Amino acid sequence: TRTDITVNVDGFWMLQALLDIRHVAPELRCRPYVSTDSNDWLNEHPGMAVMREQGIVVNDAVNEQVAARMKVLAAPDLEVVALLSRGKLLYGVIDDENQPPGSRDIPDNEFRVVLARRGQHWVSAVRVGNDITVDDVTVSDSASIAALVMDGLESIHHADPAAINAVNVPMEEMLEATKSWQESGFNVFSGGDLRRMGISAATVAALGQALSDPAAEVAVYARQYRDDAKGPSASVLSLKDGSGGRIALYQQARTAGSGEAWLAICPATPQLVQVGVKTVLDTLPYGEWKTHSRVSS
Amino acid sequence: MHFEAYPPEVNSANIYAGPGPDSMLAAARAWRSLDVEMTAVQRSFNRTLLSLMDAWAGPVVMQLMEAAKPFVRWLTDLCVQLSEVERQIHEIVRAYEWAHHDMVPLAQIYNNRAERQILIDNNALGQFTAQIADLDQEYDDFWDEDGEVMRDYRLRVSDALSKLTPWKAPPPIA
Amino acid sequence: NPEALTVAATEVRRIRDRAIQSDAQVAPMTTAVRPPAADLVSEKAATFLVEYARKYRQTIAAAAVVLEEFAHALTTGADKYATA
Repeated sequence: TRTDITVNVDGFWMLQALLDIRHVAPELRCRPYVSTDSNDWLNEHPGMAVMREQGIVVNDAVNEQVAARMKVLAAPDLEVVALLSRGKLLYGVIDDENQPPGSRDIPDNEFRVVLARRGQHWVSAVRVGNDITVDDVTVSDSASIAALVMDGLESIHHADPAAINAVNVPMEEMLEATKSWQESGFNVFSGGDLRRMGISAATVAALGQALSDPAAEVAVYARQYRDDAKGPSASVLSLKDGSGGRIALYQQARTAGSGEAWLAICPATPQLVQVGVKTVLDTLPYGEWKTHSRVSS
Repeated sequence: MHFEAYPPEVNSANIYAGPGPDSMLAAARAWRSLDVEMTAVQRSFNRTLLSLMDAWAGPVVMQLMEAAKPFVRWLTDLCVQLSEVERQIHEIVRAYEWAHHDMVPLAQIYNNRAERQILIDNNALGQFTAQIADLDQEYDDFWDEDGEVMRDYRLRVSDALSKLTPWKAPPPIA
Repeated sequence: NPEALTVAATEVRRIRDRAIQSDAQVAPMTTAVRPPAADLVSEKAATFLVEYARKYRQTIAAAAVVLEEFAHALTTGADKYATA
């Protein structure tokens, strides 16, 4: 019926310890596992018993399918991350003085999804609050990923695509202008600089609202691993729901000769979102995303 | 235990604070002096016994020798144990120096967090997000690294202490 | 030969005095060990070594008792055989 599994942070750590996994995606925000000379020093304590009752652990051994999924998370060829939030996305930041150093908490308004692919196997790990749910997820094309993302976001908040003319603007100029605009709190009156860049008034308004007071946000990006090394996708897709509708922000991939990068400011229309996901996957450092593997020889 | 239960700030700050190895080194010196003196003590005792055995060599003296045998053995064993203490203390100080050296400097951690925060402040358009994640992975790597360092530190110290065996009460001479 | 037992008793007491003196003069160093850092491992090592020092001191005290009783016995044997 259902193959999904749910554990808290410590339960995930016990899975790591049993399967000898040093670390997983940082977005899941677990604590590392360092193997000592004894693994009986985490013992059998009740966190383990709960997992014994859920069929997650049989005897002292982890469930086989679950162990396989955790294997996928442990050393993926490809990672695809989405950070979702109700309201402004804080990217993991909880502003509190009582937050401990290296806190494994995440903001209450936030939850993160990690799709890992090892070989041909796709595994989902969803972090909401203190809970992590691991399961099998089916992925084929950029569009399917975009579908998963859109479902996740629409579940937080429902928004129609903003009505604006899609436009490409120079990346660093846009960064500087936006950084100056952020000082005024993205007031539409202070958006003269962005209007000078050739961005439409409607776009500056919808973006101003989306940056000033978003209803929901999503950040989608990928990671690729080869041998000892790794690299991030050069582009990040950002969805932001403003009172003037939902906006998609993603950079177009650079030329073979490079020289500069472009930022695409678009409506959230499904076509343009498929485009955004596709560009994110195509900005990965090693080869094509779908068929790639971290083993060279 | 498992020191990865704690963040890099804790393990690094912990290993970098404190008075240092000096008081251990001093102790080592002291334990060496003991090792010397007691060896002399041993050598004198056994000489004294022999002297007695040479002076009388009657059944009474042999009885005394038999009576004092367990204490002689005990004194010997005591010297053997004494010779170990300096050695193991220095092994421990070594372990500490290596833990102190291999640990991730606080400044690298601080730098990591600071860079992360700078990226956050500039992230309104969301394009620094993957880099932020990278910085988080580096922080987790510091976490793990400090974990391993403290593991090895613990193991070395444990191995050294295991070689210092409990002092035993001297037997009566009788 | 009583005088031999007397001599041996004297030597035994000297030996005892040496053991006691050596224990005493380095006691301040062995029991003063501090943890080099604030971590649990350093603390464990320092505490162990301090306790080890203290227990050693106890052991030496006991050995001094044994030696003093031995010397007393030698003196007693000396008097016993000298009167004879």
